[PDB]
Amino acid sequence: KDGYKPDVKIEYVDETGRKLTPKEAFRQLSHRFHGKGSGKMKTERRMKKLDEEALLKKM
RNA sequence: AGCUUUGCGCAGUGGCAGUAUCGUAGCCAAUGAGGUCUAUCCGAGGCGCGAUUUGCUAAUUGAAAACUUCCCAAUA
Repeated sequence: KDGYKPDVKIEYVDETGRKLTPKEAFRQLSHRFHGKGSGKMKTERRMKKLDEEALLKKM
């Protein structure tokens, strides 16, 4: 061994940069495994939730 | 001529909602169902059935919780 301490800290942060929740991370992993994404209503709900969260974070 | 009584039906408001609201279809019942007051007084409900139906929205779980295609790659 060369001799050092591992500087490893891995995570699952979405491509948008937001750190996916463990439930959200499991949902993303299951979507990737099943090869199927969110539906139209799911997309609308996600967009509304993201917009509300962004507006709350604004002020 | 203006108002108004039983008020009715429409629309708005307030409140109530398991004891209640109603059908009650089973039964008695304006040809009296019921009693400590009132008994030579009072006079229309009670026993049993079943629910409180119409829609919208958020969320919640799930891999997907639904409304007409889809994951992909250098560009335009």
